[PDB]
Amino acid sequence: GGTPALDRRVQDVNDTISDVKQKWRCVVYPGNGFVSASIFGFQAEVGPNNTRSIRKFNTMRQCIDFTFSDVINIDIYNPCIAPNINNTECQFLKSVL
Amino acid sequence: ELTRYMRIKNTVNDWKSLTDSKTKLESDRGRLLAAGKDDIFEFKCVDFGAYFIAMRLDKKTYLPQAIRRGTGDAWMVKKAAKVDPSAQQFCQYLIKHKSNNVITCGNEMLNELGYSGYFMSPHWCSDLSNM
Repeated sequence: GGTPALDRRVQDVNDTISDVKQKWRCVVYPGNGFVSASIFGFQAEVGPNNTRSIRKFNTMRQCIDFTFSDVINIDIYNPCIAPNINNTECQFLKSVL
Repeated sequence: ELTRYMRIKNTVNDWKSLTDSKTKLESDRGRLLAAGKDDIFEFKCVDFGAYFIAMRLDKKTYLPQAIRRGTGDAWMVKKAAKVDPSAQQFCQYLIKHKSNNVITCGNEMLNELGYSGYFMSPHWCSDLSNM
């Protein structure tokens, strides 16, 4: 036996997140392509007037490249609570996790 | 007969011979596995239960080879559940963006990390050898 050498200078978000529903994963958004989802909602972009719109992607690759790059300052649209409560979007979110 | 020191040195020579034998066996088993399989030399994300690893066969030695995490061992993407699509997708991201830092079971991993991978459990090298 023995312990695998581990270089912790290299960051990996998966090290600490123990709840699998808290991890972002890319899923087919049946209506419009692919979205980045977790229990917190969808990764979002600025809406019409300082609001929040679901960020959509045309390929799983673009969604994955966005999801696992270090980009931060990203807003989250959560359809399960107000403001902007969409019951069907919330139900979809719950069904894909 | 021999002093405790001479017997200890005999055992380190024995470890060398055993590791060499194991590496050669696994090389030959790799050729036998890669006989009729395309994409054998191309990285694939493999589920080891607790983690994902992006691995392939080395083209020179036919030994298992993984995307490496820095200067340590293979990059093992920790799963938080039996089904973890996020960890698998991060492994795909590794294949796309981090595939030029690699590590190979055997003498390479021995030189680089001080163990060959084949005589410790659990370890991706040993787990493949049991398959």
